[PDB]
Amino acid sequence: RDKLNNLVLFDKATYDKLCKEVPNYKLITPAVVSERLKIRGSLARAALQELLSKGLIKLVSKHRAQVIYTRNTKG
Amino acid sequence: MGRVRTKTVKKAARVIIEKYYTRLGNDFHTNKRVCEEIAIIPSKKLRNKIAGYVTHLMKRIQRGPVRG
Amino acid sequence: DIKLFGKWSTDDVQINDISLQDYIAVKEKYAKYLPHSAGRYAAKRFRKAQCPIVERLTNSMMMHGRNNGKKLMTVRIVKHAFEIIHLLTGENPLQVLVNAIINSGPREDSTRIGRAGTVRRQAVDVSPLRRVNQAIWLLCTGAREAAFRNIKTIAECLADELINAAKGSSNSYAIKKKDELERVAKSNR
Amino acid sequence: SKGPLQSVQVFGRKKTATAVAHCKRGNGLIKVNGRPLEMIEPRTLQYKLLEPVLLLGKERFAGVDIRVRVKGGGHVAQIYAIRQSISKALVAYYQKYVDEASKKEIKDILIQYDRTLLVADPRRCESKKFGGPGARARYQKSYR
Amino acid sequence: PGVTVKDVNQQEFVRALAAFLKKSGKLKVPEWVDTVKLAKHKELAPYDENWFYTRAASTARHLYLRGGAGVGSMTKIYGGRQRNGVMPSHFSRGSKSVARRVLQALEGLKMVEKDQDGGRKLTPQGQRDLDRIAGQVAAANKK
Amino acid sequence: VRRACYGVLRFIMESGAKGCEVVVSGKLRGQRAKSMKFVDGLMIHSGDPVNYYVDTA
Amino acid sequence: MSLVIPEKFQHILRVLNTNIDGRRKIAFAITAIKGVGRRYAHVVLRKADIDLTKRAGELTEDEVERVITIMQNPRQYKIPDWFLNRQKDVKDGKYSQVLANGLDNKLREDLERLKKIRAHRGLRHFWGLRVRGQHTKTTGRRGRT
Amino acid sequence: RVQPIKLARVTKVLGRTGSQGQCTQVRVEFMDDTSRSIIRNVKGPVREGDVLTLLESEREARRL
RNA sequence: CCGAUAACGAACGAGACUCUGGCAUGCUAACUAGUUACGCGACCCCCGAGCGGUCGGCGUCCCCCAACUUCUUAGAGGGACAAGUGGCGUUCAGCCACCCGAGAUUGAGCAAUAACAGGUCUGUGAUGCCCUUAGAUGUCCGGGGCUGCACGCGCGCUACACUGACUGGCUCAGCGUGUGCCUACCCUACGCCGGCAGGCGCGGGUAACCCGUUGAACCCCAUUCGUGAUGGGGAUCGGGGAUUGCAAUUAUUCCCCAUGAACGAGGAAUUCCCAGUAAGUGCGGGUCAUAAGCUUGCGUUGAUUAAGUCCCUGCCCUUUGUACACACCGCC
Ligand SMILES: [Mg+2]
Ligand SMILES: [Mg+2]
Repeated sequence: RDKLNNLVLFDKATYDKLCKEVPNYKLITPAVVSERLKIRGSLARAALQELLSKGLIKLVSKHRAQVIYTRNTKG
Repeated sequence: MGRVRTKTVKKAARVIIEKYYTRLGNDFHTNKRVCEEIAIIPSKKLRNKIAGYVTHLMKRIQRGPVRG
Repeated sequence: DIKLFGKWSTDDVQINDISLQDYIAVKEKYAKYLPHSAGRYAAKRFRKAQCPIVERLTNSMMMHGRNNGKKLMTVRIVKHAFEIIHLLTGENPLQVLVNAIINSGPREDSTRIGRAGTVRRQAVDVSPLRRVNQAIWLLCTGAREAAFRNIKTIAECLADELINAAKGSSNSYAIKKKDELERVAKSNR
Repeated sequence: SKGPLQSVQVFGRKKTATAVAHCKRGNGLIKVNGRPLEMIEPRTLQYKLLEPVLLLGKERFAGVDIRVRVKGGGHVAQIYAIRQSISKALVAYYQKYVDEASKKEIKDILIQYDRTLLVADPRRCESKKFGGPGARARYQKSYR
Repeated sequence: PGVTVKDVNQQEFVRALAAFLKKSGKLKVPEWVDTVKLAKHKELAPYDENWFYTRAASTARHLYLRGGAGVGSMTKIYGGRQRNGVMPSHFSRGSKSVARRVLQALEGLKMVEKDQDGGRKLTPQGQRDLDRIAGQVAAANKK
Repeated sequence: VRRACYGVLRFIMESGAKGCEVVVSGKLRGQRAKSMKFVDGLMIHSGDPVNYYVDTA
Repeated sequence: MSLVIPEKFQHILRVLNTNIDGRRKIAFAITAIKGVGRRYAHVVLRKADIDLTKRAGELTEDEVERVITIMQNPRQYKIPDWFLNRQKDVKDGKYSQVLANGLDNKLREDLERLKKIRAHRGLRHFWGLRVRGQHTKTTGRRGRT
Repeated sequence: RVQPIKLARVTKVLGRTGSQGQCTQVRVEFMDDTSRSIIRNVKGPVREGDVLTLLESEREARRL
């Protein structure tokens, strides 16, 4: 329990992970993806709205403090 | 709790019951007006305390021999 | 019919055991559109029971100086959490909460004043009112403990706390303290 | 056809926030401070505003126009005064413009769901005493 | 289908009017807009480069609600909160000259004039646009 | 002091009053100060009505 | 798009006599320079016309040196006369703004100037005591025990 | 070899105990048998009618 | 308080009382408060409504040329008294639950005999005694001091962060003050200069007339921050500018730009508190030429546990023991 040393900028080794199964679970949030990919969290928010623009991620809340995403409609 | 009456209010209640029995009944609202003209009660919060006990003793006086 | 936060009606929720039935207020009469009411519930002993449990969690969720009158921040945190738990599990958020309350309340405790055994001496079981109150307090504290110095937020912390509590996995703070309180109470029988 | 003298102004007050509701005959319209009800700042507590209309339905509000002005209190005290004003003006309108049996079957649902709709909250405040910082808090004392 | 500014969201209304002043380049802007703060109490400069186009948009909405505003009325409306570090926080007013130059700039667009008494108010010319913009944002928000 | 206070307290009751109380304190007799209270009749102290029921000097 | 890290991304830079972190935002990364504060940094980036949203590490070399000389010379680049540090210089009267270790040795020069003239502020400085007239009854004990 | 958790419904509130009042003592009757009744010490607010959990059969019964 | 009762008849304190808050669409009212209606307008709707909608824009005591008090204000009054039902009880005093009720315990103020070697002679042209009284302990002026620091304690403010900081937008209070006999010193709208503190010209207010519809903070709504002693925190210190005064150094205060110290929730202990309570959060008044981290009040948001106990700390009544009576901090 010393530091997080999260990556402020995407590397390709995790960018492909972003593009494969990051939009695959219901509780995709900036915080959850931040600790899952070891990314900063500001980068998590900025890139999450990029997948929002690509339209493969559905939003419900859009709150200044608690924004909630989810995967597409499956089934 | 904490609503026990005083010797002041009770004594006046005994006084007026056995002096003005025919002019009193079992209504708090009627009797509080009855006490206005025979008794000079300096407090609005005291005149309804006397009459509240007066109806109390009148409920009992229709059943038992009160000391008054 | 009531559609708390526009959805999640209280007609399809239940309590699995009759001990908590009288004091859980997800009833249709005790159903509210919004968990906020300055209804003077705490004017008398046992008069807080009919207050809706969602509102009870709302009141309980503000602590630690920075959060003492702030109810608007609390309601927005709880509402966002409810949508989160409904998303992550697929059932009624109130049904998940009620399962958590049942599973988190400790069935026993212990208290003595003299030379105690380990912490207390005599084991004394609790009332259903203490079952509810300890449950809500445990859940709220578990959320605050998790998000103190990290990137997770409170609506997430309350979400995972209810998820782990409503099932039982020895990872929720609430059931972790329930294990300790019951183990020590058995040791102090 | 265009009848005058059909107006009841019934108030609602909560935590120093006095609210005046103007009830009138006409189209179903709700407006407070010259603004629509849905266009209001506390979206967190918007359902408090929508509470009475959700209980009674817009069918009863069709012949009713509501114009509320509030000039006191705080934010949510203003809201609680507003919703009290809306219900209290409506039941009084049905009390003196139709038979009060209709007033009863509209009062029963409101009073069983929330007493604050038609009963004001008597609690206001308490004076701060010179032994502490608050009305009942006392300043921390020391012995050594 | 009548539209009033009080019938729409004010936060989105000022967002729309900020861009409306942005595209119509008839608004005078001083050279120190990039440098100074908006208030004596505010620690940091605003993030938006078009903060002048938002302040001017907002005060037009304020003058819709109630006229007669002056420099003192503006700086009290825009007053914030000075945390003062270790000292307890105190309510502090905004910048006098920032609001003064904004209101002076609204004559360059001809929508604010001084009243017969103190303070100033919207012209009917400006009131025309303040409702027209309300109509367009109301339809866009609705649909 | 006591002889004078007796004449005063008697005279007050002579003129007509419900009660009276006099307190004289200071360096009476020796060095140690003492207080003498001659009180008679009725004398209330508590509540609002004491404001207009007493003459205090 | 929040694209991947550029090839010429320096995770640490080297400006004047300090190093800054390129991982944090450029607006608050140049505040790591001794003498450059928050408000001074956010105005020289407005003057330099750089994109604020980027991080510090992806600044091009010409962007970096252009910003550096902007902050080095404030007078000829519209930086206000009331925005500097050594305004109305004690030594040579000029309105300068120093943002390096030269600030430290200039501060030392002023400090030893007060002690050389044995002013009250200088003598208190030489004794390690307070100068702003604040009480020494109950505070400042951490620097002593 | 073990006993499962039962529930019992209170019949009366007898009196406080614990030398601080932090516990109550109430007579209860079993929900598995109406003719079976004991008295137990339970913490927190308890009234008539309510039903409480019971992790053990017989613990303590003293007359105050 | 009922009851018994060698006591009867009393008295003070408690109660009672006054003030404050909670309902009075009942009465009186109001250009130093407004509200409805009507008419000018200003703008939007216009395909077309047209009593369409909004305006703190103007009006109808600009005296015959609309009404009313519902909201505001303040007077007269009313209203709650354990009143009603049930249960407990000597069925007395009274106790509990419930209906109807704004209210079924609103907070204070006042407050007994007696006593303390408790505090004030630095509140007084309250005061005894003692001291001093011209080289003065009188009294005036100049300067310094009351702030001074290896340390210990108490009352507090700011924090330790994301239930947050910053940036912008939205947007709701009530207490209460305001120009002076001495005594000079008010609160401030509006406009202009400056980035800011500030500066200048102009008004209003001796006040429900003006500041002021007190556009407060918290909070809400979006952006950035991203778990780092980081944009949390702003201690210490430098440079510059103004305001009050005769005087700002030992920085009066305020403003800007500079470094960014500990602090990652605090050991032994302990304070306050049961509902509009705590806490958050600002705003008034006192002090003031200049000013608040203090204090006195007001307002906003607003909970958790408890409707018990004598465990600790104490308190009251009765019995009891005493070698105590300066009263167990005793005596021995
Ligand atoms: Mg009294
Ligand atoms: Mg920075």
